[PDB]
Amino acid sequence: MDAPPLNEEELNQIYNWIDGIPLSRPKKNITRDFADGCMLAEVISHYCPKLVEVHNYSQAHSVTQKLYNWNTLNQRVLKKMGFQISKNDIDCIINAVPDAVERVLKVCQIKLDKYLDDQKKKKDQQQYIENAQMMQNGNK
Amino acid sequence: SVQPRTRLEREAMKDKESIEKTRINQRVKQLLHNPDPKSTLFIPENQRFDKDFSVFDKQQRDQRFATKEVALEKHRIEALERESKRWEQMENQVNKEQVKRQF
Amino acid sequence: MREVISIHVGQGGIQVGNACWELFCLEHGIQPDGQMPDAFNTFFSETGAGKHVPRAVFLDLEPTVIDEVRTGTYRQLFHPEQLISGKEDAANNFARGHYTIGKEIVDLCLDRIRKLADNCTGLQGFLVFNSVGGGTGSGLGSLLLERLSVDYGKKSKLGFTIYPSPQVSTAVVEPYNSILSTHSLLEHTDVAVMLDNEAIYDICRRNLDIERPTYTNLNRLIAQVISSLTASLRFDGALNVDITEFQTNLVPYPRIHFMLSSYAPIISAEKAYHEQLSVAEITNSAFEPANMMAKCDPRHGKYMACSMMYRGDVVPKDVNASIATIKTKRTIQFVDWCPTGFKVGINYQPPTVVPGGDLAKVMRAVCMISNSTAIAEVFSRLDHKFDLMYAKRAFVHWYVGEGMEEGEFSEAREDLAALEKDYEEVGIET
Amino acid sequence: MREIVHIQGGQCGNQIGAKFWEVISDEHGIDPTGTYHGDSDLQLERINVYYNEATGGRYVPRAILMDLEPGTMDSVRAGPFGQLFRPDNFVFGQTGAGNNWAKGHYTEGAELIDSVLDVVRKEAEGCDCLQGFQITHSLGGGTGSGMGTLLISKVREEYPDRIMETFSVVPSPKVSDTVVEPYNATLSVHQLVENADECMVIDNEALYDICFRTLKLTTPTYGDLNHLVSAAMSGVTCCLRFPGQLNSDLRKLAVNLIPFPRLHFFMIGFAPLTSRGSQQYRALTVPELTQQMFDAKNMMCAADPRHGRYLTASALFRGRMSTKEVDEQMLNVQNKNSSYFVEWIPNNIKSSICDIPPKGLKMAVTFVGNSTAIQEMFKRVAEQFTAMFRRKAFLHWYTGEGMDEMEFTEAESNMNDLVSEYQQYQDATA
Ligand SMILES: Nc1nc2c(ncn2[C@@H]2O[C@H](COP(=O)(O)OP(=O)(O)OP(=O)(O)O)[C@@H](O)[C@H]2O)c(=O)[nH]1
Ligand SMILES: Nc1nc2c(ncn2[C@@H]2O[C@H](COP(=O)(O)OP(=O)(O)O)[C@@H](O)[C@H]2O)c(=O)[nH]1
Ligand SMILES: [Mg+2]
Repeated sequence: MDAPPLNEEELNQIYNWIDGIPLSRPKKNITRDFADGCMLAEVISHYCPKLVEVHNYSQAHSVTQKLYNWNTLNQRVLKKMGFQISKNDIDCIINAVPDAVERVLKVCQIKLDKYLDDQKKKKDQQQYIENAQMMQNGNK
Repeated sequence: SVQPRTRLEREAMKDKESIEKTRINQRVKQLLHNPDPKSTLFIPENQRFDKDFSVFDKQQRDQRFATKEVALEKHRIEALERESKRWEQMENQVNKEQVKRQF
Repeated sequence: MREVISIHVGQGGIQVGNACWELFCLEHGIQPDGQMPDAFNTFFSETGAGKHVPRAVFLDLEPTVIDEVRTGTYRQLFHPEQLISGKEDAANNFARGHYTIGKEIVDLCLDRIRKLADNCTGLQGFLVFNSVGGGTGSGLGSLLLERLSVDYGKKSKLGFTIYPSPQVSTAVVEPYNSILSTHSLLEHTDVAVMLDNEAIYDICRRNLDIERPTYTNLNRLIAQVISSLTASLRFDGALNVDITEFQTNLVPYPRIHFMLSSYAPIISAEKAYHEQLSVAEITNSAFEPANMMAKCDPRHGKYMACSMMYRGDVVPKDVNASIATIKTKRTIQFVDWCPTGFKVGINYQPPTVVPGGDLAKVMRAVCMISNSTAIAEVFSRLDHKFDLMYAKRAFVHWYVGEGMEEGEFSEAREDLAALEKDYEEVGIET
Repeated sequence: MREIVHIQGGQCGNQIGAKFWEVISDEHGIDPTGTYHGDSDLQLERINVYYNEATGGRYVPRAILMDLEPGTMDSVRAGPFGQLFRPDNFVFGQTGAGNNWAKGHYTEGAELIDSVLDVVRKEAEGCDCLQGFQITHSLGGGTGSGMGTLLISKVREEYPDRIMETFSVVPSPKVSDTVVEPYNATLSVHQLVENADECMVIDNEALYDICFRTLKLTTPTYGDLNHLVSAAMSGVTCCLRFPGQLNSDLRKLAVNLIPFPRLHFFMIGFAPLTSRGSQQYRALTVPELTQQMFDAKNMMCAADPRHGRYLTASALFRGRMSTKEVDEQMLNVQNKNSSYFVEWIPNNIKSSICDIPPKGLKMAVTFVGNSTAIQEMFKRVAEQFTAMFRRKAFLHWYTGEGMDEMEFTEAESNMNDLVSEYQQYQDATA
């Protein structure tokens, strides 16, 4: 995902957004603290608890386990939100390359807001259909 | 343990030029079916038919373990020998000091 | 007055049958000649004076393995005319062993099955072994299961199938016949146990410390699992379990009966006795994801029900004290609609050791049969492998020309999609 | 059971067979007088695959030798192991073809072939269960490339369900010994694709390159090339004559290596091959075998296998070895070379293990891989054919015996279509 580098204002917005979320562990270095994919799973679970099984993502120092966590998150969660992270971007994140996680967090934020709006519209439409069917059965 | 003998044993050195002298002194192929007996590849024709990796591996595995066990006992003994000499030498030093004092 | 009949078809099936039949003969004291120098009745039958005959039948179209069996040390044990052999191999073609050459052999096998069944009076059920990634194995297993399901009806049949590994494979066409055989046994077998080779290779490497294993080492572990499963029928125990007491405890719904197994402890005599092998540590090792007998991660899914067998000098209170600890852990979570999910069995006979083998002699052991939601990954990856080649219709001409119709591939794909949807539908909380 | 008969034609095929049968007899311990003098029991269990039994206890090969001139068979009889062949199977004409394809396929080869077909029918009708036929012939000669290919069609018309093998030597442009090689090569390739179930191309240039570079012997002769070809030929059917962990007959290879019915042109190679002076340095291990097996210079064809992508591959290991190592090495050779393996068919390497190694060697491997790099040979053959045909050079010799230029045009068009549709799958993506 060749996303442009984030400006300082966009970085501050992402950090404030992430600090508004009650995560299981205090943040000290976002680039390192997200490198295992566990904190991104918690961030998504806060808004979409039925979408993410956080227990499938164990805290990880090894490259192999970080890569497993990220591939699992990318296939099971992010794909359902209508985006996927590239292998190269995953490799940048697990190595704590600067700006790599912040770009992914920005894309995740935008995709999460859109996903929540689409879930709300589906509920409102389903409730309208259920109410319309109840009014037809009352006449029968 | 670096070591040398007495002065008499070396006996070459009182202004020796022998070392200089020594420098002066110097002035349809069928090899597929016929691998050499020495080589690893050669399996005897008579034994060509044991067909079990299982039994063979178990005996081989047992042997591979055993060499390591004897090796461990030997290397540890060498470790013990440096330490024993040092312990002995410190004790020896005390005896020796004692010996000179008595002399 | 309780009996069971084991069916061995294909090269892998026969090679694991040999492995289990050294172990049973050793465990009941019967010499390889069949002569003893009342628990034998489950697997054997008395001939009136002397030898015992196994309640097993060996099937294969390719004669090499049967000929090897009929000349080894066990030539005197098996009845000469229950080792049914063909002439022409199916050659990894599923359509061959289901439509062309298996039909002419299946009648003799069914006659042998009838002749063995009329002798039994308390027949508990059938056991069947077959490596799935082969022509004759999968095809004949499918045909035999389909014939037995209508000849006998409600009798229970158990299948110890060996699915291909995620990435390691010996053939190139095994996804096709694996998918077709899964289609066939989905609606025809009561229990199916996962047995892929890669997980057992890792088990041997990590625990047994063997760097060059062969198939015999794998088959011995499978034989030990079978013996642990069937010990409760032929030995006295404080908490017995029968074969018929499974679909009431491990199978929530008729479609879902694929589960994966594990065994503990697995350790060599060189370092076994240095540690005490308490029941708590063995029951912890049995639940470790790395000790699954199939290469699947249980951390990726929920548990549905766990049936786990002990044998040796284990005391029930120690078992309960260890089930509580497992319920405590946060990394193992059960499905919402199942408050208790454990079925426990305790037997007194310790596992028997085979001379020259890998495993050592121990007084306690545990074998677990666990049904979990995480099994859908193997179906998904096999489906992905199948789709890649079915997109271009590769290797299909080898199947269409053996009597199979073109549309038969699609409906197996639809049934796998249905199974994957069902596994997702069950695992969601209410 | 499941045995095959041997049929050879032409001088090159006769010389190949004269060493193939010597190698087989030495493997089974049969003296040149037809008397068994072997050491192991397994040497006699499956001898019915290639040898028949006659009164007096001696064995006779079921080989059929045909040529349009009597010299080569009158010479092979005086060589070692020449007495094994039954005198009745020798059929020959009095005229010869003179490297003219038309004479060996229309005028002279048509009248003679009835007698050889009579003995072929006698041999096939009698045998217990037929597996198939294997054919050795050269595409650079007239009588061979004509009569052999017409015999292929005649055999296929009568036994449509059996399997057919052909080991074909194609004329390379580097070492050319006949000026009319392109004509009878192009005409033969047209008929060979329509009837042969399997085809294995062998080039004299690649054999000279191997002998000069790997064995490093000073003066290669036809005896060394024949010995290498014979070892490669024997390696394919080894597990059909000996027990093993995973038996795999010819039909199983046919299922797993041919994705589409018209793509059945393989190139092979044999390992290990070491010089006399370095046979003591090397240590025989599975990694050492597999690194030489996939080596580009080790292929029996001048085609460069890193100029294309493998559709599938096969390996037939010999000797007693662990299967886990074989599978992991096959996986490793496929992960490190993902660029040279087609991506829409996963797990495209087949492996097999036979517990009986060659006499004198502890481990051996035979490699059969279906690759897209074979297009280069047909490209150069067609290039020479169209360079020579545009001037109608040497055309009158062929047209004076009832043949016309239309059959040349159709052959060229079909060969070019084969070349195109063989590479069509090289650029195919999922
Ligand atoms: N666990 C285990 N698996 C085996 C063994 N032998 C073969 N297999 C598996 O079986 C698969 C192929 O089927 P096979 O059993 O070898 O052959 P088959 O079932 O008789 O089918 P055919 O090829 O038609 O003869 C391979 O992919 C192997 O993984 C074995 O001894 N142990
Ligand atoms: N390997 C091998 N190849 C040979 C031998 N003799 C001839 N050839 C090849 O066969 C080709 C000629 O074929 P030819 O003898 O005319 O076949 P024929 O027309 O059927 O008799 C030459 O290009 C040679 O490379 C041999 O003894 N061994
Ligand atoms: Mg088989």
